[PDB]
Amino acid sequence: MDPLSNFEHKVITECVTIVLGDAIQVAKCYGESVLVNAANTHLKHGGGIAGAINAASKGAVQKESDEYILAKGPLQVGDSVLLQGHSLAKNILHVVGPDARAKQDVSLLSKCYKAMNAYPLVVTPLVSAGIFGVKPAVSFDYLIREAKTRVLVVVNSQDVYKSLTIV
Repeated sequence: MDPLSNFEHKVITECVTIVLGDAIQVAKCYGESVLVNAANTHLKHGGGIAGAINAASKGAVQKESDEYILAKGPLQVGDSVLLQGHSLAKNILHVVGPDARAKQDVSLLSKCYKAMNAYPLVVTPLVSAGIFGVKPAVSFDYLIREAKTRVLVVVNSQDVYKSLTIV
């Protein structure tokens, strides 16, 4: 009854566990989980995990996001918005991390990860660690500092995973 028994993972803190692999697969194991999307300010889900999440939803996520943006406007960096889960999770929390390419303020990851503490179980990538160019270890440091809820942080790369788990 413990989905983690079928995943390569390491318990990091009493709140945080890091899991190797596919965040969408992990989230599907937990009906009550909130899945974080690593989003941009306009919720344009064109690549990375956002693209994977929209693909998994057969476009439903992008349709919802399009409506959201016209109704409420774009997000600011560091903001997040809770939207529908689309059968991937209970809800999807679209979180906008800082983009180091744009020289945005990396300490806005504190805001990002604090937003996840609203939910009792969160499945998340490391925010800002792909195309946004924040080193995985820095994003992980912020998560571990800020977490106050059950978080499964999921990393697709075995090499990132090893870098974070081997001490």
